[PDB]
Amino acid sequence: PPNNSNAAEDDLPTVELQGVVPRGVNLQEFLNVTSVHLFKERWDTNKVDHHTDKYENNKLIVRRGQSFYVQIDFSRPYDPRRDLFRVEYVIGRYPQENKGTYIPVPIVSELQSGKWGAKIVMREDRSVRLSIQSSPKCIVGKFRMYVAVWTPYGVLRTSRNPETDTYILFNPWCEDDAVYLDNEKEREEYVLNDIGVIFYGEVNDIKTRSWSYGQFEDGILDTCLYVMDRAQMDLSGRGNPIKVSRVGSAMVNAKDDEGVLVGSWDNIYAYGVPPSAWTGSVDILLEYRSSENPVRYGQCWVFAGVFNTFLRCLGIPARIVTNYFSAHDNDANLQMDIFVNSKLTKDSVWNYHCWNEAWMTRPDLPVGFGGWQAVDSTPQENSDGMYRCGPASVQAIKHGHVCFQFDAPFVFAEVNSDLIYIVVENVDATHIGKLIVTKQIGGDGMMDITDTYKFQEGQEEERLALETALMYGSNVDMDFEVENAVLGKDFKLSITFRNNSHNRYTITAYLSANITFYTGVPKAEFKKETFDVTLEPLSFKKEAVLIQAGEYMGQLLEQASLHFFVTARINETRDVLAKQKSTVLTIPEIIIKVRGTQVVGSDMTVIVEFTNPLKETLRNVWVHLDGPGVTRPMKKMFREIRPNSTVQWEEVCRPWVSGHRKLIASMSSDSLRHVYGELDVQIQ
Amino acid sequence: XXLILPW
Ligand SMILES: [Ca+2]
Ligand SMILES: [Ca+2]
Ligand SMILES: [Ca+2]
Ligand SMILES: [Cl-]
Repeated sequence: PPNNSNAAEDDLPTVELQGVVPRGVNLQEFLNVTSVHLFKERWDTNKVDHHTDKYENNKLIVRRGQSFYVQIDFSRPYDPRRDLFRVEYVIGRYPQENKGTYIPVPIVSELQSGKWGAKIVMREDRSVRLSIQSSPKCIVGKFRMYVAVWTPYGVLRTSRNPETDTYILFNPWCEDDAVYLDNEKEREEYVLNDIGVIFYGEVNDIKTRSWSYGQFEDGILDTCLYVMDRAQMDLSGRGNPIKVSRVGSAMVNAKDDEGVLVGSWDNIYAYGVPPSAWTGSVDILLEYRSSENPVRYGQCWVFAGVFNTFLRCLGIPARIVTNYFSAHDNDANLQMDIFVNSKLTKDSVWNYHCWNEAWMTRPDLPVGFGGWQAVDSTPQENSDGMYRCGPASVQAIKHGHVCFQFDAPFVFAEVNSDLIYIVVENVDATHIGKLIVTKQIGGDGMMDITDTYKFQEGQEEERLALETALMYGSNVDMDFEVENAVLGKDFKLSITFRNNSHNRYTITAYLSANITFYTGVPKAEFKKETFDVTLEPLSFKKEAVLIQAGEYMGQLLEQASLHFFVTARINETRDVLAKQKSTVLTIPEIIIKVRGTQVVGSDMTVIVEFTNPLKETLRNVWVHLDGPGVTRPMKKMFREIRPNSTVQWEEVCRPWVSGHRKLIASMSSDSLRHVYGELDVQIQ
Repeated sequence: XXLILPW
């Protein structure tokens, strides 16, 4: 029986006796709770540190994967020799522990990374203060809180108390959260800013509409939970931002599901509010909850505004993007078919259309396709039987890898379909998607983001990416490998073509090399090349692309990978061959050891060891040792380090600062450069 | 101000 309503609740017993308990049992032996404090004022550290102090809501609101403080007052002081209790968080009418909807929180000695637990951080008289840590994959919603005391006769639990109901939201500040955004200014704009601007008009007459998202106003968070209940969205999926944003794209429009907003373009808007009269999302959302029926009426920017409120309210970073000359493909062939024969012609173009982007990893897609995902709640085309759209990886759209779910071919057509005047009379390859914009961070100005959706018009890559997309919808094989790729060195990208036919072919291709975060979120393109090659019959040809250290070393970060796209067209047949692969750079190690006591004022020897990882000789090797408070900076030069050879460097020093210190070593030579090692040291 | 622009 589906647990698909946050509003519904089950009734947990307060005296949960087990077996045939004898008359005359004395339960006074056991702890009972006299009071629970959540420290939930909007000035206190829970709501401030969780960035939830702005909600007009008197209950505790926290973000998942981050700890918060509560205090439990007991009937006598908690004594771990004789007493055992746990906190419980419960959601829905049919909670189940294996579905994440009944959450036991054990009292533990030390919090464990990523795991639910509560640590006692203070005991005074009858009270214990707990640091409670939630899982960064926690279901998002409004949970009921209980304290459960375990006895030989069963569990004794606190009564239902709506005043301790606790909202747990997505956490863009938590590095283990799927919606993690590592930039504070972007978090303020895309999560915490409750007003914004939606661009409209025409390419050469750009206008701006202010919009009040109002995600912190009284009732709005509860309405967003209500929207998911009205979707009959299983609670177990509400911790997954892919599922939340996709449900949101269906539910913000009224089609199919009694969603929030009824679309109309008829210039009359009978018995409703005309789409151009709204100036924000709050009135719409609150009317949906109070009337429990769709609100009339909206168009693209109103849908986007309300969808933006939904996403930001729940904690998914989100923004509104505007596409000038936005194509509406009606037959999913990824082009505008213009016959004007108004009866045969179904496809159309809007002066502008706008939709939302929501920020998240895509663990269902290969690494490289996380980050901004296009989601669209304006009804246009059905997606798997419902008016919804996305999340579509913007990075997948750019390279035409529209095979990756969801609805990427449609969004591609919106931003870059060709106009085909049809016998084919004429082709316009540059009209659709002339400019794509979103509000800038920290101002009302316009940010051009066209380049995130597509390559520049006129460039060969824009052609090659479009043919890839149409292919995803000659007897030549294409593959590529990265030859022995070591951090700090140039390396080769080897593209091989195998021609099994008797035909001579010409090939036009591009290469895109990108840095990617460990979670699969794209960071930056650092190399882009187009090239042409001739392919003799019955032959194999390898095309080696040199990737110099300078091209990527400036944009790396911890556990980053490299993401390569290669797309080649066989010109005589127009066949497309498109591959994408990621690789992790082999990382040279530098080992730091310390010998002797590490006391502030006595001498300790630091040993820096480095092994040449290459089959080539390193020359003019500079090793540096850094360690504020531990050593003045020092340097060692090695003229030559032979292949697979190890050098060792001993450096005496006397620390000037006690406590947890750090040693950092660096190595740079004429080829391999900027490889590091580190060691934490405690200085007694 | 969405409007379909005729071809
Ligand atoms: Ca709908
Ligand atoms: Ca079409
Ligand atoms: Ca184009
Ligand atoms: Cl609708």
